Amino acid sequence: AIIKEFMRFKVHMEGSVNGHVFEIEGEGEGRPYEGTQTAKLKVTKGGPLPFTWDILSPQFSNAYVKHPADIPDYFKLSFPEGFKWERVMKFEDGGVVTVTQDSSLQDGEFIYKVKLRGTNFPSDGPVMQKKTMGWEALSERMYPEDGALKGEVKPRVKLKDGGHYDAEVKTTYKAKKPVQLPGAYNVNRKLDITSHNEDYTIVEQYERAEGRHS
Repeated sequence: AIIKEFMRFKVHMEGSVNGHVFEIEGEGEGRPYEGTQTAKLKVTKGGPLPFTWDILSPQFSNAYVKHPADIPDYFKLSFPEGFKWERVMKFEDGGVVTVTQDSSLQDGEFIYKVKLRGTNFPSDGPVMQKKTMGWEALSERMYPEDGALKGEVKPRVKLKDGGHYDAEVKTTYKAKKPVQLPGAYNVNRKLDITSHNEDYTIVEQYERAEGRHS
């Protein structure tokens, strides 16, 4: 029931994007105080997916963010009971993805349950045509509001032909018990797909995340 320097996680996602219904199960591990983690994800139902993995990769763990020593770490403080979050991603071409997540600590491992729904992606857009190639480094502003912690970021996906494709992401994180809220601060993240099979039904990803004072 404590957060060790090394921690595994298990994740299950139930998803529908533009009507395509799938599930993913994944196993992760990482170093929660150092801000580093890796996940291996398998599409267990509905593979192969007719859209880019890049809309899914940000949905697979804030207990693994390196926080400065003088900032309350809302995520870590929420355990063992854990926390929930709700996220909306609005992409520039009208696609919307809504995500809700439950995080808990059972038997020495984090357990994540994720529900995702994506709609209104243009059929010939970058998402449904797999035209994207991963996220640029991003800075999530975290700020306290109404007894919850809010995060916001306007991350950019690289396109295969040179462009970028923009999104606005808003997330509300809520501990399951009352915990101390920090003052506003930033989390800097770099999320990479490090390997995948031909049709992206088995995918490994890596993330490094670190909090900084504003």
